[PDB]
Amino acid sequence: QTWYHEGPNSLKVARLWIANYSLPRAMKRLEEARLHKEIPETTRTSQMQELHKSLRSLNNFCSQIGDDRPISYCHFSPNSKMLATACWSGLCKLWSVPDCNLLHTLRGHNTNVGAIVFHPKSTVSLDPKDVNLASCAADGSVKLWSLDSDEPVADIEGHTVRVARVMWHPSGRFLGTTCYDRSWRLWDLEAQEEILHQEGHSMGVYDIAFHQDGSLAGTGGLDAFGRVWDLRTGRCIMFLEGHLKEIYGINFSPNGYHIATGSGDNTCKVWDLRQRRCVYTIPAHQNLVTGVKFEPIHGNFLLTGAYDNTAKIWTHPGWSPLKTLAGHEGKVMGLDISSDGQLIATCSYDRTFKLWMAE
Amino acid sequence: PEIEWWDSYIIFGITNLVEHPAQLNPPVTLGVYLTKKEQKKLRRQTRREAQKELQEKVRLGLMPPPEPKPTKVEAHVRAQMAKRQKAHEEANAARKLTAEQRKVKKIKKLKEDISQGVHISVYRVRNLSNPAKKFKIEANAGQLYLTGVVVLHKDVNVVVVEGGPKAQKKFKRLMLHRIKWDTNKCVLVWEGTAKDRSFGEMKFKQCPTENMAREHFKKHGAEHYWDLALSESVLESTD
Amino acid sequence: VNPKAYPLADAHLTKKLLDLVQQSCNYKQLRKGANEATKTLNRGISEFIVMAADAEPLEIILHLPLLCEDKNVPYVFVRSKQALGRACGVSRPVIACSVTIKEGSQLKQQIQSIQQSIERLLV
Repeated sequence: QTWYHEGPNSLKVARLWIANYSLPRAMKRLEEARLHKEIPETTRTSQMQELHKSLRSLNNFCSQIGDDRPISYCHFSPNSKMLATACWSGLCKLWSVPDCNLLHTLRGHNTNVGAIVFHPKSTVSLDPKDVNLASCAADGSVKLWSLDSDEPVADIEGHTVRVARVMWHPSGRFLGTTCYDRSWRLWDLEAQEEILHQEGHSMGVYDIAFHQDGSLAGTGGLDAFGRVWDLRTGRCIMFLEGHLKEIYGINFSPNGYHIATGSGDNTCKVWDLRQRRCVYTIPAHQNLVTGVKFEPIHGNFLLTGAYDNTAKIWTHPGWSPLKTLAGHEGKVMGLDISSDGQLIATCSYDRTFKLWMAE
Repeated sequence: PEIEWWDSYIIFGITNLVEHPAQLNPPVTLGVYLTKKEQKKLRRQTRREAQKELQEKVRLGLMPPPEPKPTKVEAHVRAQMAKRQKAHEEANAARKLTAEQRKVKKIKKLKEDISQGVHISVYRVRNLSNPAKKFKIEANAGQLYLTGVVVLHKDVNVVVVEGGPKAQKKFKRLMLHRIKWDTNKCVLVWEGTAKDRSFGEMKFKQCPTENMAREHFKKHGAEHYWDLALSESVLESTD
Repeated sequence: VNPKAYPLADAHLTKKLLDLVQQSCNYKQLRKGANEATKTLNRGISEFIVMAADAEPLEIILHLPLLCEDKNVPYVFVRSKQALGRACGVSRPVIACSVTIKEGSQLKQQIQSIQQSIERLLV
């Protein structure tokens, strides 16, 4: 019963922009993956054994208290020098990482902050003054931040209920936003206007994750059904289900195949896109799985959060448990892997955020 | 892969059309409690209408009134109190859960409502070739209405259990505390939930090498429990 | 409801919650009242706190989430104070209840299961 609705032409020019941004990204990604396949398997498998020898030696260093309230989300910046945490108070602190000194907490929220997400061109291509961060809260609130203001720049007022998560397009011009309207919105930064309000779930949408080539955007929410939208066509490309409980985290892999949706039924599920299957249902944790993040640019492993006190590394593909990053005293609420692959941070309900590294 | 299939779909397929696709359903009653004064009032008013309707049935005249309460007189009243205690044992003799009403009520206690999703334990044991403990596992999985498998292998044999949560808690109380194993220990490998139940019933499948055990699991669409338990077993064996 | 009432128990969970609170009232493990829940959170003898989303104003129990984060105690909001009050065996509305630890009492398995279930609700 796919109902269609006319949108504004801002959506159409934004979709043609997303097409002409994503297609060269997808061509370059597929050609670089074809060049990664053509090198001999001795070098590739030795490189993955190199990486697994590093990943089994992921020891905790610099665990630091965030607030008197439990932290809900961390997101590594590009340049991997800052780390934006999101406490359940209004504060959205930014720690200079790996040193974990605080840098200019962001005040301006009232209820429980959900995610704060750095811009994809924040450190590398975005000046400090321009919008750099985007937080979201348990009331109707999404608001952008700079790195030097400590009180936000122009908020987003299209929401009335709890926004669960936020993620940027790999452009940065677009800002996906799961709401609890059983829908997710897609804000735009050039036009400064909400271009898209996609209702495709039966219950509230929790986490959105954009394809790293920029074409797709997976969602997935409390209806236990994850969607995979194309930005260009609307048009939910690969409906995915097999979870029975609330999907709490999506991530797309830097190789364009996989989507690992981690859900409330303690599984994680690695789906293909060139097969439309559920390739492997990782029996991940003892309690529900919130944060699921692949590695950046090479994308060789899969890190799952948990509402038991752990976070686990699974190889990719193969999905064997490389290392349990245990040690927290509370539930691991959100995580992110640094964009060089060298650093891994998980916030928690223990009010701490940590860093795991190779020794 | 030359171009991934959404890119082949567009290369033009775009215009100002956002859509509302195929909403799918996600895959209530409240009990009434009373304060103790309301229990007293409800009991006393039910009893007052009960005494009123018994005196009503005396007032219609269907029966003479019930039994009101030197060897001869209390021998009479001894026969009448034997009649009274016998009537108490009659009212306990009917309404007794005769021989199988206990069985159906124990069943409706133990057999939960698993659709609404099935809770799955996965255990690994180092060795359960002991007959008594594999009997406890098989019999308590069958009796708690738990489904699953015990595949058998050297140093990691896998017990996938699959039922309602109140049975899952009893099985983990059994498997982790009640079954006293001993170098042989049992751990809880996984405790999650899946959409609906996979296995047939607790059947001790077995192969001494790993690939056929993974094939037997992959018959059920449940190979991930095997790969998880095997990999954490060999990682504990290395560490 | 109130958006600051978080986490909010759905119908199946609040049925299990009110039956566990009723059993704890029977087992004398229950402390009714926001002041008694504050006391048993301060003494650290509380298994878990249930609260009422239809308490007006809500903030007269909204200190109790903060106490449940400084004592590591699970907290959850029931839909209405009248159902929670009846579930404590009193005819008056009760907005905050503390199911408390006792010496090896028989509700510890139900209390542990409800603790694991209502620490999944805050997500």
